[PDB]
Amino acid sequence: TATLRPYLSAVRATLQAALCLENFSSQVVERHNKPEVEVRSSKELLLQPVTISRNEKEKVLIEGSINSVRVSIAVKQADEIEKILCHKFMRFMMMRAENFFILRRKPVEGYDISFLITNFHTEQMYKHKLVDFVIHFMEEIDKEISEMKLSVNARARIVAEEFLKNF
Amino acid sequence: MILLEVNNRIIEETLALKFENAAAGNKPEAVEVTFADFDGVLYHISNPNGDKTKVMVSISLKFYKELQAHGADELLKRVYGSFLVNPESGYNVSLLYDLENLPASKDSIVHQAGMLKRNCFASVFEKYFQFQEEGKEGENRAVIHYRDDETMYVESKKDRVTVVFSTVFKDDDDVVIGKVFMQEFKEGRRASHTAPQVLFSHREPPLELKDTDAAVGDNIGYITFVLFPRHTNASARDNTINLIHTFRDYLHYHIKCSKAYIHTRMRAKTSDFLKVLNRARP
Amino acid sequence: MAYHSFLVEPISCHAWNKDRTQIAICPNNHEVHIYEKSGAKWTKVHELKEHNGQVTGIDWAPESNRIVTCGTDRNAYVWTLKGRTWKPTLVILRINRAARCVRWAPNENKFAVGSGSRVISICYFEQENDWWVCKHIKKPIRSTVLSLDWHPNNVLLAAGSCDFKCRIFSAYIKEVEERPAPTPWGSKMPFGELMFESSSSCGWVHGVCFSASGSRVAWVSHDSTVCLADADKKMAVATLASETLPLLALTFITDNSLVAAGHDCFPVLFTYDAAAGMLSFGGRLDVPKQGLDSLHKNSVSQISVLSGGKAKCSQFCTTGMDGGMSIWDVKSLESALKDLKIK
Amino acid sequence: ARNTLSSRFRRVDIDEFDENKFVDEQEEAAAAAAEPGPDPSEVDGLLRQGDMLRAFHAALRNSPVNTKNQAVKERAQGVVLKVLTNFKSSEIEQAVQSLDRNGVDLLMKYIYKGFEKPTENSSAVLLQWHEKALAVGGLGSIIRVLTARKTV
Amino acid sequence: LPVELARDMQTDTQDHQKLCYSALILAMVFSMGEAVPYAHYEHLGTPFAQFLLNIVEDGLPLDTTEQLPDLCVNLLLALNLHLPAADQNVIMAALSKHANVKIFSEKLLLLLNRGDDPVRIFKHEPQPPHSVLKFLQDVFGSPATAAIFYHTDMMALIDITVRHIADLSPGDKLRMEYLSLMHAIVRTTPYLQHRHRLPDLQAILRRILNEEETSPQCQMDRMIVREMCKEFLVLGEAPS
Repeated sequence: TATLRPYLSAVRATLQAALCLENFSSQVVERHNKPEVEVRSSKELLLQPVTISRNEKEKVLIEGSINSVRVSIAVKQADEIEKILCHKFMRFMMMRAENFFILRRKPVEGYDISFLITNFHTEQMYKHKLVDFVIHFMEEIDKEISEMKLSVNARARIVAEEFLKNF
Repeated sequence: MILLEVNNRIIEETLALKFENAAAGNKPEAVEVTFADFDGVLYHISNPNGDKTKVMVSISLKFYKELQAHGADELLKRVYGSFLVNPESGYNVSLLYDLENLPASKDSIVHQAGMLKRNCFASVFEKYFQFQEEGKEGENRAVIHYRDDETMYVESKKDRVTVVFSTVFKDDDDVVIGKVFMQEFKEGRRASHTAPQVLFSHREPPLELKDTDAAVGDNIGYITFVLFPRHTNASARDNTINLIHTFRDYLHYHIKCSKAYIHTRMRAKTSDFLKVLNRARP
Repeated sequence: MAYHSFLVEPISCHAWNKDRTQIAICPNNHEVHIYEKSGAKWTKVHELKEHNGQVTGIDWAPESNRIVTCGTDRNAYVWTLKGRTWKPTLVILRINRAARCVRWAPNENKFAVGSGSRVISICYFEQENDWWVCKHIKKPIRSTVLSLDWHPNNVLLAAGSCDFKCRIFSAYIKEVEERPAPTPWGSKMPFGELMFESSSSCGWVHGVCFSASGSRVAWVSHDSTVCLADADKKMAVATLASETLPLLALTFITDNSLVAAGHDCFPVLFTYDAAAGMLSFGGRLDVPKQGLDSLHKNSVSQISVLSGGKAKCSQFCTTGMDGGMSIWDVKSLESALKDLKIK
Repeated sequence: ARNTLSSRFRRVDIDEFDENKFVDEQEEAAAAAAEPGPDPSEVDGLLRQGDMLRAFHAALRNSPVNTKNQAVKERAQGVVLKVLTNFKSSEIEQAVQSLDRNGVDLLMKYIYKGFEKPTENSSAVLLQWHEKALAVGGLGSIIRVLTARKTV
Repeated sequence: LPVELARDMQTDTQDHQKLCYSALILAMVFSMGEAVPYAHYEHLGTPFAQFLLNIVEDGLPLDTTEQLPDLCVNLLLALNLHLPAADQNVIMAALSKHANVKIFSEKLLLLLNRGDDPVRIFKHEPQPPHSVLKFLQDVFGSPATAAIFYHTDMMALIDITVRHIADLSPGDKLRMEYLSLMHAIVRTTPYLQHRHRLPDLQAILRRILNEEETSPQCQMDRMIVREMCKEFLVLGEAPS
């Protein structure tokens, strides 16, 4: 309940700060190359978590590292019919996580979706476009739910007419 | 398929196979089939005593004591007539169709065999629909337990017939969508002006039934149907009953099928986002 | 201000020969591809294929013409050009984890490898068995080592680690060199002696370079804090916290000025005044190009000095994750930026 | 297929009892006595008279970074976060521009801590603060929040 | 021209292409909001709107691709641009006369959820107002036209309007439109009986009053909020 322009302006700046990444071979297993933010074996390689928030419900969590970033997001869910449609939408977005290369197949606890960005994505993909996908997501998700709430309500009328019309 | 069919496929499919084989002169083939329908129904088609010329369509409704009352034992007889015989064991009703003594024009007895569940429910409506036409008020309501955790209360008055469903939504994702579907049945008289009035009390029952040992809960739902005499008259009571005994299943059919509409639409929006990411792929 | 895109994927490491006629990149794989400068073109002449893993550090000894590699496979290989092909020569590092950096010594009698095994391996030659045996320096260190640079005495060694520190060690090997001369860093320089340990404990040390005099050392960190220690001034440290993304590699172009580059995708300059005792931002070097506004379209991981040495450099090279290698001409930047000054 | 031998040895985790685990350092001198932090009466008496810009510097002068205790840190956060929330939106650029570099970085640390647990309108303000401190300090200010091993 | 197209469309409904282009050109020329002669309202008045609503709701048989409803919507939005004083509006008399509109209302919200002006095809200055909000401000300028929305749709309209008031930044031109739209809903609907999203609304208006911006536009927003809270006090109370 603040405004949308500064929120995405803060998140966009923190992301550029946290996508300063490089390759890093492991120091606990012989020749592994993992994202240290997920395994969390080496505390020194884990930067601080930082949070951003318009309000209590909406917020973002950037857990950075030397070779990984984790961007958990919480979306606003005013009513129950919006909690449902957001829960399904992420499931159908996680199911195609091999195509969203920066995506986690499950979300962080307390959040609705979570991204994961390794040092191989910045080398291959355009670092500044990945940010624009996270930001484009955060401002379109509210529109793509109400468009479904309106689509459920429109369906419920036809299902009523097609029953009462026959009387 | 928006509207549910009232006549079972397996009966119309099975009998017409026998009836078309015998009337073609071919020999009869045996049969032993158990199956089901909505509302806890259980059918059984069989050759009684091994006689492959006779087929016996039985059915095992629970709550049939509630239907033997209201005079359903007479309603079913006025339709099938000779075909109705003593009940098979464990089953409440039993027809019998003789393959060597078939009449021509078999599509009528077949189509009436599929409607056996309908012809059983059709008594409690025809009784109360007549009370309004006769002006009889003060009679007792009809409590029918069409499922173990649900109930159907009927009642008649001077100008209307009131039909109630004490349905139940297992999941909490269903009771949320259910409020949406029922909140539009209430406004259904905006398009269809002749249509019946509908109401919806989420947890608690209405005032007509609070005395009647009704159930309350965060998942139950009480759904009313006000039927005026342009529905309950002789020319429309058949098509009215053909819809009212399928409402509980019509509602849940479209809650489960609305999820598929949602799923169908999120697989697309997910592919719209995925075009934005591939901008990052060189 | 050239830019030759060798490929689209990163270039983990690079090294030049003496003549600056050939270059040895690692195109994000297990191979070392040696390219030669044919006129205004680049042609590949050799490919070294012995590693079971990705390469992280390369150095080319100018006189002996002996290339040394280090990779994630816990290996190193010393290459000698026999006829027309390069042949390796085995190394015994004795590390349980992967390697991250390597630098030849000035006198080309040893090299030092920094690894994720929380050690540094000082390697020298053994003709008794044709091996290169190694000795370890792992007394204070507690995590991976990212960068190294040799003092001009061919003994002292600086090392930037992920322990947030830039220690300095004495890599004295009795079998191959006599005891060194003293230095303002200290006289007691046996094998494995911590001379100077920085004070800051925030950010990972990505790059380290010694000064041509040997009395000044600077180090870059992920905290966007360049630093510089002066031994003449009792090992006092001067920081300059930046207001942009971090840097990943530095080098002394002169005894006073430096050049750094990293995640900001361009080089910059840093000036030191021992009179005042601080560093100052010498401005961005490359002009904003007429989204990114430079030649390197991704980060930069390694910077090197082609012409003029660290005493006074005329050309330096940048090598980045964008599969590119950009040569710079120092005086051309002095001219193209009349405001720019190199102290 | 399936195995039919005792495979319980693979369940116990021996890596917990390890000697090579990282150990970060702390200020020994602060464990005995902690930094007192910005005293409330100092800042508050400057807030009664409305001198916000001086109560501002009084809160950033003292900061218990070297303290291992969390309550004095929490008390310190509530003090400065109480101060930033009472500012006038036009006065913030006047205040941020006064600070030196090392105060802008400490400010942005406290800002990213206010986003953790917000009140009704604690965050619409901090986003305005975030805009100004970024205009002065740039992305390098945020990086000294991520790399900071010692919380505010 | 607009009188012959509006006369050929009501008469020659067989030709599908001519009916679809006629409805496009009519939206082009009415896009700018300029007024018109009074004589145009013999064929562009209320009977022409009922013709367009019957198409939006019921459609035509010859419309196989179903382009025409989304063109007869964009046209109604454009006729209502130059039309002031919703009580004197010819279109609103069409809605209040129609038996039941649902498809026209469903489509107005799918345009408001995104804030897209389908009438604004051309990049010509002076840019006229927002055709959708101009419409809904005029719908809720009278209680006869407000009851067209089903219950489930009004609650979706309040969820959207509230979301835009907050997500919009100060100094924007549209924020006062959503505010004037919201002020119109409270008057002409029983919003104070169900109070959907009232707490989230109360917190947003207190914010807008406590905003220290000084642009003229931002003072027009605060000027509306005070009138809104003054008229209906319960929008000024603290969220509880």
